[PDB]
Amino acid sequence: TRGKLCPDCLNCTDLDVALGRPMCVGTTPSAKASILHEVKPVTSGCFPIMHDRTKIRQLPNLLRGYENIRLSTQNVIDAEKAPGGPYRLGTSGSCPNATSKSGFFATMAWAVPKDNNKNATNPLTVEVPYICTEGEDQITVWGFHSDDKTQMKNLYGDSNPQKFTSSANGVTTHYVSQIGSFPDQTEDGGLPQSGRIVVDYMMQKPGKTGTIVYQRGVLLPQKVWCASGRSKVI
Amino acid sequence: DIQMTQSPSSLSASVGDRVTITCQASQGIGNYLSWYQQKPGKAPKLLIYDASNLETGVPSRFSGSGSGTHFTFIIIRLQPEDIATYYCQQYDNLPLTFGGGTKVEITRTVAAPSVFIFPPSDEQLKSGTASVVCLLNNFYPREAKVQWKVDNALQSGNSQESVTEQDSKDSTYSLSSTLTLSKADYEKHKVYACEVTHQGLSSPVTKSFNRGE
Amino acid sequence: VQLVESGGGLVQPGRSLRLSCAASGFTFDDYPMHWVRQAPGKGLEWVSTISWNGAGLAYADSVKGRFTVSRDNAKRVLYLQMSSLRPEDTALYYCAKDRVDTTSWDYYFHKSMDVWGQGTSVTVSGASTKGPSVFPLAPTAALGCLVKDYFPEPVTVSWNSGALTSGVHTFPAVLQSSGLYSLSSVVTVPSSSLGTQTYICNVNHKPSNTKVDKRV
Ligand SMILES: *[C@@H]1O[C@H](CO)[C@@H](O[C@@H]2O[C@H](CO)[C@@H](O[C@@H]3O[C@H](CO)[C@@H](O)[C@H](O[C@H]4O[C@H](CO)[C@@H](O)[C@H](O)[C@@H]4O)[C@@H]3O)[C@H](O)[C@H]2NC(C)=O)[C@H](O)[C@H]1NC(C)=O
Repeated sequence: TRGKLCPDCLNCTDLDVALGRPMCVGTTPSAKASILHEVKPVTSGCFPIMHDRTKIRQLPNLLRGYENIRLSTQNVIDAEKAPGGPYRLGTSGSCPNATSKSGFFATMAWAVPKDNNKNATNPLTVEVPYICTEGEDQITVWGFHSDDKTQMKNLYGDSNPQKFTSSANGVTTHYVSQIGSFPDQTEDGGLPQSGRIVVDYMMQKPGKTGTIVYQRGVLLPQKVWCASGRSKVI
Repeated sequence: DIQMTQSPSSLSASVGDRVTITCQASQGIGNYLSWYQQKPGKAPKLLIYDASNLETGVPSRFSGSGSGTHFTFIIIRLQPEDIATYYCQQYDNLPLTFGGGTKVEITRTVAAPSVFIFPPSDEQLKSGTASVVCLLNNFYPREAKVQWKVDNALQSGNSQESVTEQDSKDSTYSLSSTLTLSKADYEKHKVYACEVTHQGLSSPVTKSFNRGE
Repeated sequence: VQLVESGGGLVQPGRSLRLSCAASGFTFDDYPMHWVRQAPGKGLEWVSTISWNGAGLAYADSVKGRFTVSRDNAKRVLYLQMSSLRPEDTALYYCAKDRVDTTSWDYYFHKSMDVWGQGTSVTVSGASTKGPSVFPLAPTAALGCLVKDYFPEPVTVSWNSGALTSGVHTFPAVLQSSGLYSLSSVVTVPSSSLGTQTYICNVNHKPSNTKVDKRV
């Protein structure tokens, strides 16, 4: 019976493991019986997330309902070469691992432009391929970073709201970002941050591709969840 | 803010001796400390980073160790080219801070200074001032007393000194003394003497000139 | 990998100055960069640090509110705009490369500095610039040049137009009673090569256009 998604992931909540927080990546064994011990799943660190802007808190309990869950070995896309000029993989001092005081979630890649910033972009489309094993469900984790007006213009060539949509399995999501006047930081790494991230997931059923349409600040998916089977959650 | 307390402030050891430099952080910086070597007249160079990692190309006689608040930099067998001031630096937290530095010098064998004298040049005498130069060259130890004798009279307050940093090949110093006074006085006298006191001089050596020969 | 600082000179207090650091030989926009200064005779003192993009800045308290770090990643130049200059800003200013190509710009974009420039010297003073007189030090064989009454330091002294480096001793300048500097440069050559060898010392004091080559 599983309680935590990743045993041997100490100091990690189920939502930390679901997002691939640094120090929170490890074996997630199979289980036919599971207890749902968190009604409102919570993170214990990283860059601060505006969790309730999306359904992201259900992700551990969705994984909980599968018999087998595992984090993919390869990146679902090449984030640095994704559309929108060349990107640098952003890291934050809020997300350390054993060999770096900076880092970021292993499920996502912070696409930071490289003096192609100045160009604010019209909406860009990337296709998210199915990479799991033949009969498995793929859960794709993505999101977007936003910041205050001055930092949005510094990181990106735009201080205006960016808009993000996702599509898979006939299910569409849509978002517009927020500049400044953010909620207080909660469930994060504990360092002050002028911006936040919004994190979402989309399910890709066996053999089904995904689509993300984005602008500046996108968090492109890297490591996806490959899940199969069915587990009795209690 | 994190002070880096570095000790000793200066040391001098023989070639082949062991040199031990410690750096103390007022607070825990964990792993994030580095050691820089600044040779005289040059810019700093990374020797050690992350408290123990030996940077590309630097010899095995250099080694670092420590974590938390205490760090040790060691030259296992001191070499003449290791003449430098060494600095520890923490990069765990802002503001970035350095240690006060540690001057390393060679204690070498007694070398005698070959003494030289220079009268004021033709060009300079035009300009109504006379600078008389005495060169103390390639000696050890650094302690050296030079007295200026104008017509055999001890001058006090009339010259200034300037010593080079220790040489990286023979570990000696070199000194310049410049006796400056008016051309009006430079014509009032004839014999100008530079008297040198040093350990390597069997008898104190003087160098002198007669005015124009 | 090369760093070349420039823009240092004599400024009156309260004025402004900008130093530039021309990076080359490495992917400059992958790395954080650093400014470190050093008062004459004194230790290394950190000034500022900038992330790989322009979005992460850091200043020592001595300069916060007066100095601005910035970079041109296309030009591959690190800048340091210094304003409201104080006499204790007088130092040799070092450009320095971070050893690690950190992508973060919020915290900890600073590690060991593996490449340093040779620095540019900044003197903050209301005193007048004074160029030097270059007198000879006439003659194994010893010879040299006397560089008297200049302000500010530095002067550069070159022997045989840079060829002769063996046995050269250029002494540290001495701040005379007048407030003007004076140094001497000497070199030991064979008396065997005294005849049929014209000896040249090359004194340049950039704060003036005092570029002199004088025979010994
Ligand atoms: C612990 O955290 C640290 C800090 O985040 C982390 O170190 C970083 O790892 C990333 C890998 O994501 C490094 O970036 C790579 O560097 C290599 C070598 O230069 C490049 O070839 C890589 O480019 C390829 O991979 C990208 C995706 O990773 C592709 O988008 C790209 O097109 C290429 O295929 C990539 O840029 C980064 O250099 C280090 N950090 C530093 C400072 O060097 C470390 O991995 C974390 N450890 C664990 C176990 O998670």
